[PDB]
Amino acid sequence: ISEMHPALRLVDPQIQLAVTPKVYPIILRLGSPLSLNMARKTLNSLEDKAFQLTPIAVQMTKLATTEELPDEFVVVTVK
Amino acid sequence: MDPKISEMHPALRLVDPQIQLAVTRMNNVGPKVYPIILRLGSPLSLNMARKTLNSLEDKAFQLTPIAVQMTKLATTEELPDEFVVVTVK
Ligand SMILES: CCCCCCCC
Repeated sequence: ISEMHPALRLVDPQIQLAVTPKVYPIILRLGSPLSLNMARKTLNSLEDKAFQLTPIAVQMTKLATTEELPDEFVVVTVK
Repeated sequence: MDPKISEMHPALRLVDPQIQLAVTRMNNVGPKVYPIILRLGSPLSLNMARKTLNSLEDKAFQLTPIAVQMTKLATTEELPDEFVVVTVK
């Protein structure tokens, strides 16, 4: 693992993928950067809408061993 | 700035709700699930992984692809009241 490129990155399990519902820890393979924002509609007119974004800080860790890997997880590969 | 939500650059797609993002937060504590909006600066792929053998000296993992169904939106009426935006690249 500590030699793969893009390296494997384990996302803090505060953020997981809900799949159908089971939730899975996330492993990232980032060939390009990713960003995550929470979005909330703050203005709702049929002619105009506004969305408030809030950046979500995501703690990750580069994996060195497979003993760190969960028993079930999703791998997201970004090109 | 783009003319319509159906032709943004990079493309905007709503991930079909069989796949959502679970964020633990907050009444009580627990996970809330959010629809995922993608801004597709680059392609992505999803694999389901399972550790099928948990022996220290002989571990094995099984990977199964997950088809990510996505939807092009026609108007902003299709944006949910709350969602997460994953921006690639
Ligand atoms: C924090 C990374 C989220 C992964 C998004 C997956 C979109 C199908």
